Amino acid sequence: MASGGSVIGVKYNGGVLLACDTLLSYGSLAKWPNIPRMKLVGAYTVMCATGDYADFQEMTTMIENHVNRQQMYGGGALTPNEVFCYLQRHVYHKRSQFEPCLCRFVVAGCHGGEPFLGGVDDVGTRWTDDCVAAGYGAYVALPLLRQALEKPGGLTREEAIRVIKDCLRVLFYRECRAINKFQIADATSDMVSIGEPFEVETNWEYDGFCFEKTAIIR
Amino acid sequence: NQYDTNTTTWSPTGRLFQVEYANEAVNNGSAAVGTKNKDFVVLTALKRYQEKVFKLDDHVGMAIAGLVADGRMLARFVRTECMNYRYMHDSDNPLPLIAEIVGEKYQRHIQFAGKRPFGVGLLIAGYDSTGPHLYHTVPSGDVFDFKATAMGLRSQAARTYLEKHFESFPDCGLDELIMHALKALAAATAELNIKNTTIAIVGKGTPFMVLTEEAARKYL
Repeated sequence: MASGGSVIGVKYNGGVLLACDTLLSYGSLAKWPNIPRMKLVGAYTVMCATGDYADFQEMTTMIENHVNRQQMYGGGALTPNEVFCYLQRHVYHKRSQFEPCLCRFVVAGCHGGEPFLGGVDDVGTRWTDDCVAAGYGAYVALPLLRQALEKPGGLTREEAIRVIKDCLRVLFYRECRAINKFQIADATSDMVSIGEPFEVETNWEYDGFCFEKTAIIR
Repeated sequence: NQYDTNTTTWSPTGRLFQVEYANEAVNNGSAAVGTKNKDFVVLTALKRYQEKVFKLDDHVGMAIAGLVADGRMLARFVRTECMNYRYMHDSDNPLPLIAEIVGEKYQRHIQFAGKRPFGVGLLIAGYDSTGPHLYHTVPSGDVFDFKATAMGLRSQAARTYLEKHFESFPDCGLDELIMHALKALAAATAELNIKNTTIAIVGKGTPFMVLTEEAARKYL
């Protein structure tokens, strides 16, 4: 029961960012620190999930195959919105058989210069929005992305990166089952691209963290 | 003729006879016509009150010729395919995929002993992300993609007229296109009016629709 932690995403002017770390855990064990968790689905779309990695693999396989087959047999290239709809129907169906997909998905993409971002949870709940997250992202990240998007006229690409990294840094600080190693995908100009892994700068040197002040007994 | 009872018997010259006979059921129904410009398709049909035009989803409908009980079956079938599709995808069943699956349903009824051919032709007209589309399906399972055609009785004449004019149809507006579809359907004949002629339209901006007797008065 290889399982993925937090995923986060944010829309900016011209596209959308999705980010996660490259770790699969098993309970508390950090088992694989070099797994690429994001999956390209078709021409415009990218998905990721928190939860059971086996259930993510199975569900994205099924989806990627529908999308590639539909395109190859004359039925055109499915869009983010269509992919998203099909995902939510299958999540729901499985819940309805009591054999759930124990994952929470975030889906992103760009078609017709309109960026998509939405979430689907394991009983089939779906929503779109300017910022979505799964895992401890929903508790730790969303308060920051939401504050950031309060500004009027929206976010530039660079301001969207800065705030994505601050969230990453807090996950790394406060989420147990994480690591300092992340990728970002960027949907923009009707195509998705996945970056190389990177690390964020952290702080550990405050005077209030020193040995004498944190000592339980003087 | 020893070779013309069942669908599962080739003849020594490589013909399927029962399949050609099902094809006569179409040549002997009432004429229907279809045509298309850059952004619409028009069906017209000469009713001989007989349902001859059905809507299959928001963006697609068809005219039939031949055995109506067969038409109604093919309609329950396409309607259920489009709904399924829109439930799964939230968008329109693409039209090439409708044509494929109709073609294949027909074909299965011409190769087994426990299935009868379908004795009904369709003109399928729709509109999706790749523009307007007019398909003809016949009982052999063939599926043509046309810029204009006609099926049913005396429908050769409709076909001849269309052959002189279709090259101009890319440029026409929705009103001349409708008229061309009527002069064609007229050529297959009592005269046309709002109690014996149907007009349906689909295209950009325009969910598939049969004109009421009011709107049709203008054209007729």
